[PDB]
Amino acid sequence: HAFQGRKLTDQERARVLEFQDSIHYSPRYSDDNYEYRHVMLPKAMLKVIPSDYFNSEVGTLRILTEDEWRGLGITQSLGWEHYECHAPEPHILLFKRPLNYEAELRAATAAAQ
Amino acid sequence: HAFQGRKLTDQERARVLEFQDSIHYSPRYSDDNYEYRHVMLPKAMLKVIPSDYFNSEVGTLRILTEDEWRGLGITQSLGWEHYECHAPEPHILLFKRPLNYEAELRAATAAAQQQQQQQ
Repeated sequence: HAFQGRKLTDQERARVLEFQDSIHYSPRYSDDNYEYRHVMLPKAMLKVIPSDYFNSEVGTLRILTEDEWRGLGITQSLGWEHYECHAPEPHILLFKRPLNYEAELRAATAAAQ
Repeated sequence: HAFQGRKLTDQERARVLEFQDSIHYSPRYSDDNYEYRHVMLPKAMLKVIPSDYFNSEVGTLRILTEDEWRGLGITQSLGWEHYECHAPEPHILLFKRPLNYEAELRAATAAAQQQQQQQ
């Protein structure tokens, strides 16, 4: 294949594979275009995953090529694609305010002047 | 591995494969425990499929091992199993009757006017 991505070093490989037998696969589900599922890794394993496999801005894993995620010891049939995030059904809208939403309004509260 | 079933001769193989580009696959669908789909063969191809691949009492193909149906040129991903038919909902009950069921009743009725000698 010629590994598309950043192949893991023999050491990296050997330390991640320790968790292989504990990786968990959810049942598949589907929509109008796709078939879906998620793989849950044992947290411990996160600690041993190279840092270039991470999204420094979020703390989650960056997108992984198939060779890469297969490299981690995650194993599944053909044609599965890794994606970063999954939007809910169109009738359901997600929200959030920063725990200190007040400080910020209070900030722009005296600001007014 | 090797081969489960009645592998096709080089002649048969060559014969059937002529239709491979015309074999059609339906979209998959699923219920609780299974995923489903069907493959539709070009009728022409039916004529060239060996006859031991058939169910003489029905005219449909007998069950096919994976190697066997792969042999026919039908190609799909892993884990697919070939089954003969789809039973209907459990509250629906199917029945059939020979078109000549009377032939036999005429026989029995007759046969009961024969050994109806019990005198």
